[PDB]
Amino acid sequence: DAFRLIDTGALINNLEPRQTTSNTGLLNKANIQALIHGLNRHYYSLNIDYHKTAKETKMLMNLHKEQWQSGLKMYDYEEKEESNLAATKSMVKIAEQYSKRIEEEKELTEEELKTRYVGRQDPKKHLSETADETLENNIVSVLTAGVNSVAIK
Amino acid sequence: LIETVFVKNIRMLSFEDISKATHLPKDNVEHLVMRAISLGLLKGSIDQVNELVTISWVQPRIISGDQITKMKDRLVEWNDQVEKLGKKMEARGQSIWV
Amino acid sequence: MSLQHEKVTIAPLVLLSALDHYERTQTKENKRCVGVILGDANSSTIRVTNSFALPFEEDEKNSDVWFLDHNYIENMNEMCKKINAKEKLIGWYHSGPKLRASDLKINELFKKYTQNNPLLLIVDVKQQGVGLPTDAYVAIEQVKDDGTSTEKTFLHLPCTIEAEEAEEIGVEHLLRDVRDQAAGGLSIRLTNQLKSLKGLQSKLKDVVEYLDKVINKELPINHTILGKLQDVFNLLPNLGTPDDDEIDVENHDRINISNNLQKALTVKTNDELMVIYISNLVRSIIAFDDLIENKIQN
Amino acid sequence: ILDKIFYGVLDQGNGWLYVYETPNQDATYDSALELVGQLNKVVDQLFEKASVLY
Repeated sequence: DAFRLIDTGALINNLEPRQTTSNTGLLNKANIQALIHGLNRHYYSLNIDYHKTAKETKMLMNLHKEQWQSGLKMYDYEEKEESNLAATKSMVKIAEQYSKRIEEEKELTEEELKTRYVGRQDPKKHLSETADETLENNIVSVLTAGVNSVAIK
Repeated sequence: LIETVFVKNIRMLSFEDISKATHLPKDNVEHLVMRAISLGLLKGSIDQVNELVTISWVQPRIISGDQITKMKDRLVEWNDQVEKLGKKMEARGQSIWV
Repeated sequence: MSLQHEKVTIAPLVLLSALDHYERTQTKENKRCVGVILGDANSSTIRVTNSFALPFEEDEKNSDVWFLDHNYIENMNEMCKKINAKEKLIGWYHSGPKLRASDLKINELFKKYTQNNPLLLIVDVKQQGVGLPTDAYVAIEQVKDDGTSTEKTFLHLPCTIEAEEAEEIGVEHLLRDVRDQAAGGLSIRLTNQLKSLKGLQSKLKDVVEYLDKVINKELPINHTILGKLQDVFNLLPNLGTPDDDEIDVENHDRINISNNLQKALTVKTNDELMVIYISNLVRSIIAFDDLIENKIQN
Repeated sequence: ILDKIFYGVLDQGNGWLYVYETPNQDATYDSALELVGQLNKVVDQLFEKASVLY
C-alpha cells in the first residue's frame, strides 16, 4: 500500500473530509488497535496502479524458439507405455467403490446419502478426472510421434 | 568405398554394388570391407545373407563445390515435405485449435 | 580466462532496464546505447542481475569513431559493491540488432575491467524476432586455419532465460496470457504442434538458401555448417528398415487404449443421463401438488 | 517344454530343436481386460438404479 502524510493539524481542524474528495479511499481492516489508530491519525491511503508500455508487455510475454524446438523432442517410448498401463490399473481400484456406491443409493434425503455411499470424495468425479488427464495426454503422444516421423523422412 | 556410399542416397551397399564400384571381384571386396570396419573407416554391420554392408556412420571427409550441390538437392526434398504437412494440418482442426 | 559460460540466465529486470534506458538517453537513428551488465560470473550459470547505461556516443559517418566514458565504470563499481556484493562488473549490453565488428574493439576496453571473457548481451530493442529477444556471445581467441592469423571471434552460447524467484512472482500476477507456449490444456498444446512444425519449416528453408549463397554470392565457406549437415544425412532414419515396423506396433497399442478410455467416458456421461431424469420425475409431482392445493385452499 | 524352462519345439518330421526364450506379451492388453470387466457389471447396476422411471 501507498501513503502520504496528513498533518496533526488536519485531525484537530476537521480537514479530513477535504482530504478524501475525488477518491474512492482504501481501508485496510486487518491490523488494528494501535497500529490502525496511528495509521488513521497519520496518513491517507490510495490505490496503486501499474502502468507499462506494450513493448514491455511483449518482452514479459516473450520466450524463445528453443521453446518449441524442445516441444518436438520425444521421450523414450517405454515410459509412455508405463503411463498408459498404469492409468488402467489406477482406475480399477476406484471403480469398485463407485460400483458399490450405485448399488442402491435411492434412499430419501440427500444429506444422509453423502455419508452412507461416500458421496464426499466423489468416486464419479475422481474417475472422470483420471480418465480425461491420461486421454488428452495420449492424443498429444500419438500425434507427436507421427508428426516427427513423417516430417523428417 | 567411402566416396561411393556417400553420394548415393542409400547408406547401405550390396557386395554386388561395391564390386562394380571398386572394379574388383566380390571375393576381394568382402575381405577389403572387413578391414574398413577395423580401421574405423566405416563402422557398421556385415550380413552375408542379405548380401549387404549397412553403414550407420560416414566419417568426415572434406566437402567440395560439387558435393555442396548434392546436399542442396536433398534439402530441397525435405523442404517440400514440411510444407505439404503443414498445409494439411492447418485445414484439419481449423475449427478448433483453441 | 574462464571458459565457464555454459548458460547465461537473464532476469526480466535487465530487459526492462535496457529498454527504458535506450529511450531515456534518446539514442535514435541507430545510435547505439552501450551499458554495463552486473551479476555473478566464473560459474556455469552466469546470473545476469542488472544493467545501467553508461554515457555513450556513436557516429554514423564512421563506426570507428565512438566515445565511451572510462570513469563512469569505475564510479559505479564501489556503489554496486555496497548495494549487493555478489554483483561484479561482467561486460556490456548492446542495443543491437546488428552484430558489428566495432564490438571486437569495445570488448577490448571491457576486457581491462573483467575477469572473464567480456559477455556480450545483445538485447534486441525492436523485438522483431519474438523468439530470441536475446543473443549471447563470448569473445574467444582461436587458431584460424588455412595459414591465417589468429582471430578473435564471437561463439554463440545459450542465452535462454530462467528468471529469479523474486522477479518471477510479480510477473506472473501481471500476465494471464497463454503466451508463446504454456503447455496448458489440450487446446494449448494442439496450437503448439502446428506452430512448432512451422518453426522448423522456417529454420529449414534458410539452410537451403545458405547453400546457394556459398556458390552464387561467394560467402567464405563456413565448413562448420557443412559438418552439422553431414551428421543430419547420416544419423537420418532410413526407410524400409524393420525399425519402422516396430513403430507401427507401438502406434497400434496407444490408438487402442484411446478407444478403451473413450468407452469409459461413455459410462460416466450415461450415469448423468439417468440422475437428471430421476430429479425431473420427483419435481413433476412437486409442481402438480402445488396446483391442487391452491384450489382446495381458495 | 510343459514345465517351462526352455519352451521350444521339436520336429518329428525332420530332426531339429528350435529354442525360443521369449517371455511374455503385453501387460497393456491384460489390464485392459480388467477395466472392461468391471464396466460390464457397472452398466447393468446403473440400469437397475434407473428403473424408477419405468
